[PDB]
Amino acid sequence: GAISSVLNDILSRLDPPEAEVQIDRLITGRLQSLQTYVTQQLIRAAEI
Amino acid sequence: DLCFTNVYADSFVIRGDEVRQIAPGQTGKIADYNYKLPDDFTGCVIAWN
Repeated sequence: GAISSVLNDILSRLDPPEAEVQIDRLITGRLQSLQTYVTQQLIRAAEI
Repeated sequence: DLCFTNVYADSFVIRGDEVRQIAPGQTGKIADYNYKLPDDFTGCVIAWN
């Protein structure tokens, strides 16, 4: 949902108040990606 | 209904179009070189003509 998936580009494009919102969007997305990966790895490791 | 450790009252005078610059994370002559409010500023801004 952010304006870009590149983080330096958001930082160099937007002012800090709005860059904070965009970076929070990226942080939520990437943190969810890690949580999904770790949960899936835990289940697969139980199978192994 | 609130208590505070301390209150700082900052007073100055600026023209009309720079009052919008008294806000967190602003850009402009005031918010850049005169009086910058922090991004997480907690408090009240009072002005009058």
